[PDB]
Amino acid sequence: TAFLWAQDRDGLIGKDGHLPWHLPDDLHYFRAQTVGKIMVVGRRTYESFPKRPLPERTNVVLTHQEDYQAQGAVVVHDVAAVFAYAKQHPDQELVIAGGAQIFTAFKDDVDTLLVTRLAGSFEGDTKMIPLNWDDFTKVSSRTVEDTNPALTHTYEVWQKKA
Ligand SMILES: CN(Cc1cnc2nc(N)nc(N)c2n1)c1ccc(C(=O)N[C@@H](CCC(=O)O)C(=O)O)cc1
Repeated sequence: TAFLWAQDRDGLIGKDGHLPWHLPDDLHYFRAQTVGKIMVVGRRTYESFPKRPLPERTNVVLTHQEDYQAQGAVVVHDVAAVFAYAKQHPDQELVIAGGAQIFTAFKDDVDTLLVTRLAGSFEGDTKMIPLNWDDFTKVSSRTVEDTNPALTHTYEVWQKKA
């Protein structure tokens, strides 16, 4: 279990399913935090991708529908199902990308929280759920600037105390 999402100083994490801004640098970190491991995306995030299914790593789609289809991607509709699939692979980890509906499902199972805090402000309707940052600690933090000042991003890594 590993949370992973990108937000700005306002807390927004997307807009109409697709992102409002464009941070190509963050896309390079997503490919490294997915290839080799198991990717977990919902239905709104699955269609948000341009090329589907996503190669280089396993695809795990979770929705409340029982009539979906995808040649190459895995279609599941049970929390225990996604857990049994992750337990079967000891050399893989469960990465939660989104959307917010999927994050609510894996709320009682998360120790590492990866998030990218930006600097420029943006407008949108998609926001991040209310999490508790008092029972966590930051051990890793790398600031990365981009060509513009509004496209600045900082990779933060929070972890549970015990
Ligand atoms: C909309 N979306 C979801 C998305 C976008 N930004 C994020 N940013 C962070 N920090 N974390 C996430 N989970 C995240 N998820 C996307 C958009 C593009 C690709 C994508 O093309 N990924 C390629 C990147 C390859 C390339 O750069 O060409 C990969 O192989 O993973 C994936 C998810």
